[PDB]
Amino acid sequence: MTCTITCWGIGVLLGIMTTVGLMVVGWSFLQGAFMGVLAWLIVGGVLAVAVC
Amino acid sequence: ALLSFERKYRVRGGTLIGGDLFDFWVGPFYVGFFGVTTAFFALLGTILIFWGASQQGTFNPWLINIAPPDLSYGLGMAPLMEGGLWQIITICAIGAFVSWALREVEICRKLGMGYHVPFAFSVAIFAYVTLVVFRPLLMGAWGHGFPYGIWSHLDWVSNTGYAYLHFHYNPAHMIAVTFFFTTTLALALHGALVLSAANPPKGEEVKGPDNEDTFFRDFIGYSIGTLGIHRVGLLLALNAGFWSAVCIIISGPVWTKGWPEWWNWWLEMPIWPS
Amino acid sequence: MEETFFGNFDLASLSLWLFYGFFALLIYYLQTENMREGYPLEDDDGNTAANQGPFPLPKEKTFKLQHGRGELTLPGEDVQRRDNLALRKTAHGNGFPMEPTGDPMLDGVGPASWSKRRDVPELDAHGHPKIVPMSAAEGFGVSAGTDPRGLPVMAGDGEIVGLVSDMWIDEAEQLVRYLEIELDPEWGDGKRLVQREMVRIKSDRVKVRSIYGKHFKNVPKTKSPNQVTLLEEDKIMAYYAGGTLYADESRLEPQL
Amino acid sequence: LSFTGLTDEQAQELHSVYMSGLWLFSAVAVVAHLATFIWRPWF
Amino acid sequence: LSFTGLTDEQAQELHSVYMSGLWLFSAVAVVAHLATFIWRPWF
Amino acid sequence: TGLTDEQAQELHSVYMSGLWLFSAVAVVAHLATFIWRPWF
Amino acid sequence: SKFYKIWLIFDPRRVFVAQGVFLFLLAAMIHLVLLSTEHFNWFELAAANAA
Amino acid sequence: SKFYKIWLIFDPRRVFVAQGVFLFLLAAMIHLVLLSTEHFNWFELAAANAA
Amino acid sequence: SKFYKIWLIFDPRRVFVAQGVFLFLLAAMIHLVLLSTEHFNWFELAAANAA
Amino acid sequence: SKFYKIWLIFDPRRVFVAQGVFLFLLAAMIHLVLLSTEHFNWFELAAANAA
Amino acid sequence: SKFYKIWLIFDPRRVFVAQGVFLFLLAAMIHLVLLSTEHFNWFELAAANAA
Amino acid sequence: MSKFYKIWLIFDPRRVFVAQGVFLFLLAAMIHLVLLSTEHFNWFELAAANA
Amino acid sequence: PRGTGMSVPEFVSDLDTPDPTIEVFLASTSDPVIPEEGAQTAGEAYENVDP
Amino acid sequence: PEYQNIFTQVQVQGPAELGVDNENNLTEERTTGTGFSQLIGWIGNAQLGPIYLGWFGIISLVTGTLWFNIVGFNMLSQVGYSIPEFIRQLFWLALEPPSPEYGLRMPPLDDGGWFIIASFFLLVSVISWWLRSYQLAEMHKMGKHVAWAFAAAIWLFLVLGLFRPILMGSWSEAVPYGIFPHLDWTTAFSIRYGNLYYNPFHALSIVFLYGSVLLFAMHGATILAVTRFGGDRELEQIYDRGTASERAGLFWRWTMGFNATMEGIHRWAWWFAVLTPITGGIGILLTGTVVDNWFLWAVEHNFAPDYTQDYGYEAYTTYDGFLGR
Ligand code: BCL
Ligand code: BCL
Ligand SMILES: CC[C@H]1c2cc3[nH]c4c(c3C)C(=O)[C@H](C(=O)OC)c4c3nc(cc4[nH]c(cc(n2)[C@@H]1C)c(C(C)=O)c4C)[C@@H](C)[C@@H]3CCC(=O)OC/C=C(\C)CCC[C@H](C)CCC[C@H](C)CCCC(C)C
Ligand SMILES: CC[C@H]1c2cc3[nH]c4c(c3C)C(=O)[C@H](C(=O)OC)c4c3nc(cc4[nH]c(cc(n2)[C@@H]1C)c(C(C)=O)c4C)[C@@H](C)[C@@H]3CCC(=O)OC/C=C(\C)CCC[C@H](C)CCC[C@H](C)CCCC(C)C
Ligand SMILES: COC(C)(C)C(=O)/C=C/C(C)=C/C=C/C(C)=C/C=C/C(C)=C/C=C/C=C(C)/C=C/C=C(\C)CC/C=C(/C)CCC=C(C)C
Ligand SMILES: COC(C)(C)C(=O)/C=C/C(C)=C/C=C/C(C)=C/C=C/C(C)=C/C=C/C=C(C)/C=C/C=C(\C)CC/C=C(\C)CCC=C(C)C
Ligand SMILES: COC(C)(C)C(=O)/C=C/C(C)=C/C=C/C(C)=C/C=C/C(C)=C/C=C/C=C(C)/C=C/C=C(\C)CC/C=C(\C)CCC=C(C)C
Ligand SMILES: COC(C)(C)C(=O)/C=C/C(C)=C/C=C/C(C)=C/C=C/C(C)=C/C=C/C=C(C)/C=C/C=C(\C)CC/C=C(\C)CCC=C(C)C
Ligand SMILES: COC(C)(C)C(=O)/C=C/C(C)=C/C=C/C(C)=C/C=C/C(C)=C\C=C\C=C(C)\C=C\C=C(\C)CC/C=C(\C)CCC=C(C)C
Ligand SMILES: COC(C)(C)C(=O)\C=C/C(C)=C/C=C/C(C)=C/C=C/C(C)=C/C=C\C=C(C)\C=C\C=C(\C)CC/C=C(/C)CCC=C(C)C
Ligand SMILES: [Fe+3]
Repeated sequence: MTCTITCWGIGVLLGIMTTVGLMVVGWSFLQGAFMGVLAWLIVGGVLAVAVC
Repeated sequence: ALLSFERKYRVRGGTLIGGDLFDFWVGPFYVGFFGVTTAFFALLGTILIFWGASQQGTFNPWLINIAPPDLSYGLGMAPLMEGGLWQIITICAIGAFVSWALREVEICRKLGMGYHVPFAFSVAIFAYVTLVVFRPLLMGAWGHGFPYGIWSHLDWVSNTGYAYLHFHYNPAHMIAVTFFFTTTLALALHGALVLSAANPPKGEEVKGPDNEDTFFRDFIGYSIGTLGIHRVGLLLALNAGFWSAVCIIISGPVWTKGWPEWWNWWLEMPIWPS
Repeated sequence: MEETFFGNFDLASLSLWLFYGFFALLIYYLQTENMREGYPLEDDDGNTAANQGPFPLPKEKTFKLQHGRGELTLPGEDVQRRDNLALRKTAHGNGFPMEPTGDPMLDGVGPASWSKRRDVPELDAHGHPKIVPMSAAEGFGVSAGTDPRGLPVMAGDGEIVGLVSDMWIDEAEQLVRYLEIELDPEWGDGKRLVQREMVRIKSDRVKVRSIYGKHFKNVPKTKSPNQVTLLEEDKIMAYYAGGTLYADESRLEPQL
Repeated sequence: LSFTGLTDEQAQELHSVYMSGLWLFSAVAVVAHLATFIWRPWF
Repeated sequence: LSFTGLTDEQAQELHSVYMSGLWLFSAVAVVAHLATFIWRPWF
Repeated sequence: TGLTDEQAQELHSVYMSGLWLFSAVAVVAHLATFIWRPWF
Repeated sequence: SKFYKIWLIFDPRRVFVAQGVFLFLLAAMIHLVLLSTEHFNWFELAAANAA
Repeated sequence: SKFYKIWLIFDPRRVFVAQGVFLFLLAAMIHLVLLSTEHFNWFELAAANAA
Repeated sequence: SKFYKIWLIFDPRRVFVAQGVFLFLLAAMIHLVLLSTEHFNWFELAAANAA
Repeated sequence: SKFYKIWLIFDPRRVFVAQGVFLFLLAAMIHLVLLSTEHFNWFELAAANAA
Repeated sequence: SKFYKIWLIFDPRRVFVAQGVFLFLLAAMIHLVLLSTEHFNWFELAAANAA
Repeated sequence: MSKFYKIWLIFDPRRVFVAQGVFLFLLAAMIHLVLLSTEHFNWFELAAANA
Repeated sequence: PRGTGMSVPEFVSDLDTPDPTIEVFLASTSDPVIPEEGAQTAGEAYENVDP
Repeated sequence: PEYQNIFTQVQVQGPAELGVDNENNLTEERTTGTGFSQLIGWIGNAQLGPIYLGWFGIISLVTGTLWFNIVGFNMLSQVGYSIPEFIRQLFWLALEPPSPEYGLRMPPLDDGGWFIIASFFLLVSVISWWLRSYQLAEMHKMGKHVAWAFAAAIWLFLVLGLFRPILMGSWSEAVPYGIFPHLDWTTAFSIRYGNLYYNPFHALSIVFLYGSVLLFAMHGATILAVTRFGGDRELEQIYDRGTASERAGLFWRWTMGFNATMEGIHRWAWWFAVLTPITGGIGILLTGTVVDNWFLWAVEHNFAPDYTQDYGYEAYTTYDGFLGR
């Protein structure tokens, strides 16, 4: 691999960034985490397929 | 006694501690250093249960109940008949479980096989440890552990479940329960394939791995394989043990309100129109 | 119905006791079905043991093996029994470990012990041998992960004992089974098989920790380079696992 | 040079058609946004 | 000497570009920080 | 697979040069922080 | 200008599929946020008018 | 100046996809951040501006 | 002045990807930290300044 | 003080990555504890100084 | 213009089924959106008109 | 319009006929169920209400 | 009873936080005034006072 | 450390395996469309092979969709065709069973009438899938253990929604078609009939449910521990026992005094999993039809624990003491 894991690692980092970003602008930790989980699955999944 | 093939495997060595001082077999059981400690802890714990049962007034296995101390005692030791016996049996139980897992390490080291079983048992130990010491430690009292009774420890589960007003809504309980119903799903189908292939209709040849590989391919459109089912199978059951440990360690130390109230994050999201 | 048959023995209580009888019969059935191999018990000296257990041996069941390999009744004489084992009893009584009389990995005793399986290759549905090298396999190639072919092989003591020339695959299940090792002349002479489950594949090398550099020259070989029999399979796999205890005295001696 | 095994001449042909479609899609959007701004301005 | 295959002169050429990129990134960062300090100082 | 004597000679010199450069900024930063807001 | 060389790198069929999915999802999202707002919800504005 | 050598390290096909995904998500996130604020939300301002 | 030998140890592809991810994550983290504070929150300052 | 003999037994790839991560984690931790305190929090102090 | 080249890139069989499911799902979705509004629910309006 | 017969070159008549048949019935059952859910077009309720 | 699991978990931070309206009532309540023998009543002092 | 066989470290992909065939001519109804997923290939086999679509499979798939659609169309119509509200309340909406006032008669469509129709298609869909499992095993010339194990699961499935409501004389005893609602039904069912913990068959089903996960963790770990001896090829280990079966047996013989064979492990595996819904089906069938209160049943049969301590919080602490004031 060495690229799918990196893309997966990029997605989870973006998910954490989107998690704290929503908390700063309001929202809640649980609501922000779900979007972070969603961002990790979507962006990480898209990257794992779009770029290899 | 031995088996028809056991003699060539009963070799000296493979111990973690104690060497050949304890390296022998009693009957079929392997006795190690941790088989000695297992015998001490299991027997002491079992006897103390019946000693507590004697003073409790009943020897009925259903009605035997060694309960933890009151929440007022905190994390300190309690009088042995005011909940202190439960604390000693817990120490004996933890010592027996850890010794049992470590004894399995010596057994599988002597057989030159992987340590998957002692690791998998350690998850079961962790599920027990998070129930009897970790969760009581976080909640500040030994009285939060489950009592040592066949039916008495069901009342603890029922009360702890309703301590959060509907325990099915626990998100980690949902994940953990989904793993149990699927682990039994995987066990039923995996056990069925091997039995079906090895036991065809009378008068017909037994089948190989290909026939079961193509059966669920014909059945559900995909077969995970002979090796894959054990790999996903251990993971399904380990996740069942791990997530069950999670669902109870977040109930009270991390979440004190009702579990339905947890899902309020999803209901009142900003995206949902009023 | 809400009436008790007698005392407080209702339909719910009747079903509970009916299951107790069924489960007791099921436990007896399940345990006897588990005794088709390994029994009678015998003892350390090899004679039949005085005790045989509460459960009697089950009735013989017959397996109709495929590919014209005859029938098979599990309860009976076991063809996998190994003779002339190189072990001696450390005690005159029972329940004590055996001490190998020579090289445990060479003699195949303990973790290095194999079983006298059939000396024929395992066959898939078609009939040809199940496990074949990728050179013989048609249309097969690496689809994911690190390709171990060409990577050097590192032993348990850090020695480089050669490089992976080919890897054997289970074309029936599309799974990698072994890796051929082209042993260096300083360590070995020809090609040795190592199972995929005892080798960790890194980016630049494949590492097997159970077997030291000096033990590869004694790894069991295959009669032919195009197929491996069940007997050679059992000998090869057992040798590597035997190194987990017999590679050096430190592994055999207690860790604490 | 060409990671898709596609010639330079083909790429220029493909882009010219793609840009023609892009402007047509954008031309509709400009008219669509102009109609929306007249109906309900957001500035 | 090398661990990743790059030669000594290749790394010298690569480092010069990297430092030039690092200085450019730091140059605008200094300008960005200087402007922010005037707008809202934190000292 | 290990370093030679010559290889580690230049590696340590670079590492020390980075050590002093990193420490020199840190010492300056700590002095600036102490003047701005002492903790003693 | 010279952007035509992007197709020497990007697969035309792999990008057109991605562009088609992205463009519709982008269009759907903006239509959804418009409906979320009370000012630009043309369905609610029609309900308010002539009533 | 001679930044063109970054393509000798980064695969142009790999970086272009990553940059395209990053730029849209950054643009979408910033747009959503402005909507979160009560001063730069152009949708809510139009409702207030129209009285 | 001898620091160029760091590239003999680290693969440029691995470090550059790690540096790019770290640099943006650090930059985003500091930006979010400022937005949390009531003083260095330029979104709320514009609202207060306008009012 | 030479002390260059230590580098013979160390892999430069492993120690540099471990040290580089360690320094940033240490630097971030000290910056975080300073922000936790009500005296050395320069973000809160800046608000007090302005007001 | 000359958009016929799209079928050189797209397989006609795969696009036609792709747009078939997309068109119906879009048509069903928009119809449901109308049914969710009081103003545009033609089923509920017939009841009001009859009364 | 008159040249629509070429659609059977792209589409296998066997699988499209099956897909059309399943979709047509599911459409017919769904619309009837939608009508039954309404308070005005439930022909079973109207029959009872008329007696 | 001990071991039954009948307990109510509560965060100490939540426990240390009383009802926010407790001090509101304390700031609005006052001690009663003991009436004297034949004191003036609200019925005669004011008008339109409910009995 | 040593390679734990949890993820395959190298994958090989060859021609797609279309499956075995015999005089039953399986290939007629196979899709002959294969795909390979390298993501699922890390833990298992990577080929998404062709699926045999027969008439039991198609009828089950079609009727299952009708039950799925009828439930979904009702749920969508329950929220007034509001898609955002349907998604938001997706875990909360359901197709509630008929009201108890209708007994076993057909209720109105809005008051459980569509529930019976949706349940009718679900019952046909589930039975058809079981027939497919039975037919596929017969056409593959293997044992019917897959069908027999499925029938055990259907037994609880039939008792929950078909047999017990008929015995109880009311369709209202069925389980609602919802994510949370069948959890609410699960909790309400236990509360209504006393405490289902004290149902011996619920306790028995838990024993086999715990045992199923316990065994299949044990079997999965043991096979992976002996997979270095080709233990994952269990079938070849049954017809010709290798050292993988010997060490796996001797590991458990030396640990707990007894073991199984490579074939006998799956008999333990099959029966523990099969007994989980069989005992559960009996326990549910005896609930309401016979008992109506399980804790009182436990008290009557003298296996409900008795506690001597007090029950109020005032007996252990004070309100001010708990509040720390
Ligand atoms: C009102 C009741 C609430 C409820 C409240 C709780 C509570 C409270 C708990 C659970 C927990 C669990 N619930 Mg719940 N739960 C409810 C409804 C359900 C339903 C259902 C269909 O309705 C299901 C399937 C489950 C399922 C489960 C699993 C997630 C888990 C079970 C324990 C576990 O995993 O093992 C883990 C336990 C172990 C692995 C035991 C370890 C064994 C040791 C190491 C070995 C024992 C050796 C011993 C000495 C025997 C040897 C003697 C002989 C010699 C052999 N719950 C209802 C709604 N649920 C329990 C949990 O998660 O625990 C972690 C938990 O505490
Ligand atoms: C407050 C909650 C009550 C409770 C109320 C109930 C009720 C009510 C029931 C159980 C039952 C069960 N409980 Mg309980 N239970 C509680 C506490 C627990 C605890 C615990 C730790 O506290 C545990 C572990 C359990 C465990 C269990 C299992 C042993 C058992 C389910 C058997 C089975 O496998 O079901 C799995 C079986 C099925 C899911 C049904 C079969 C499904 C069919 C065959 C599949 C059709 C698929 C369908 C078409 C969809 C297909 C879609 C696909 C995508 C294509 N309960 C407390 C007491 N428990 C069941 C029982 O009694 O068994 C005797 C049951 O009905
Ligand atoms: C991955 C998680 C799953 C799991 C796995 C698992 N369990 C395991 C293993 C594995 C992989 C073993 O290898 C090991 C084994 O050998 O099993 C046969 C084991 C094991 N888990 C067991 C049972 C078990 N597993 C359970 C569940 C699970 N374990 C999970 C489903 C449960 C549940 C749900 O409660 C039980 C009861 C045993 C058969 C065995 C452990 C044997 C052991 O510990 O032996 C040493 C101890 C004694 C002989 C007796 C000790 C007595 C004490 C000193 C006193 C009593 C303490 C106890 C708290 C009593 C409480 C009683 C009341 C609660 C009724
Ligand atoms: C009791 C022990 C375990 C068990 C055993 C068990 N279950 C089994 C079996 C066995 C032995 C099978 O052989 C059988 C099987 O085939 O497994 C793969 C099965 C099975 N049990 C299943 C699941 C299952 N198991 C469960 C539990 C368990 N059963 C335990 C874990 C449960 C629970 C917790 O209740 C469930 C839900 C199924 C996966 C499977 C057989 C069900 C089945 O296929 O029924 C026929 C229905 C359909 C084919 C369609 C269903 C509905 C679809 C989701 C609709 C289509 C949606 C799609 C979006 C299309 C939309 C179209 C429209 C837009 C037009
Ligand atoms: C007194 O009364 C007065 C005041 C007069 C009055 O009434 C005021 C009214 C006023 C002002 C009207 C205000 C309304 C307005 C302005 C309506 C908005 C108008 C809109 C929205 C225009 C729609 C057209 C969009 C289409 C139809 C796109 C089609 C898209 C096509 C199909 C492209 C997609 C297809 C592809 C293939 C691309 C994908 C490519 C690849 C896959 C490669
Ligand atoms: C409040 O803010 C919220 C809402 C939060 C928010 O997120 C804001 C939204 C944000 C920030 C999104 C940013 C939007 C962006 C970036 C818009 C991208 C849009 C683009 C780029 C338009 C492409 C159009 C391309 C077409 C449509 C071509 C048509 C192609 C034609 C059809 C040709 C096809 C080819 C052929 C026919 C044959 C060719 C082949 C040969 C010739 C061989
Ligand atoms: C919460 O607490 C708070 C207080 C908030 C907190 O955390 C405080 C922050 C803390 C503690 C972070 C500490 C900051 C640190 C450590 C700063 C690291 C940042 C660094 C070091 C900047 C690198 C810049 C590199 C570039 C941008 C190069 C550009 C490269 C260019 C693009 C050239 C590339 C191309 C080539 C080389 C060509 C190749 C050549 C050949 C092929 C020949
Ligand atoms: C609240 O918590 C509180 C209380 C705060 C707390 O916990 C207190 C903190 C405590 C107790 C921790 C004490 C910290 C300690 C002890 C950390 C020492 C710090 C050190 C050691 C600094 C290293 C700097 C290394 C660099 C920056 C090198 C730069 C050199 C680089 C790497 C370039 C080298 C590369 C080459 C030359 C090229 C390669 C060469 C060849 C290939 C030849
Ligand atoms: C009139 O009133 C006045 C007076 C205004 C007033 O109010 C008083 C205010 C006053 C006095 C201001 C007090 C100043 C303060 C608080 C400023 C602290 C700031 C300090 C002290 C310095 C920071 C500089 C940080 C850098 C720029 C580091 C450079 C490090 C870089 C990032 C390199 C690190 C990375 C590596 C070496 C890589 C190594 C690689 C491997 C290991 C692989
Ligand atoms: C996007 O597409 C659209 C389409 C829009 C959509 O919405 C998609 C659908 C969506 C989202 C619905 C999602 C469905 C959900 C969540 C349902 C979960 C279901 C659950 C948890 C099941 C509980 C267990 C029920 C039992 C245990 C039954 C057993 C009963 C059986 C069936 C016995 C038969 C019963 C009878 C009464 C017989 C009747 C027959 C005669 C009378 C002959
Ligand atoms: Fe198995």
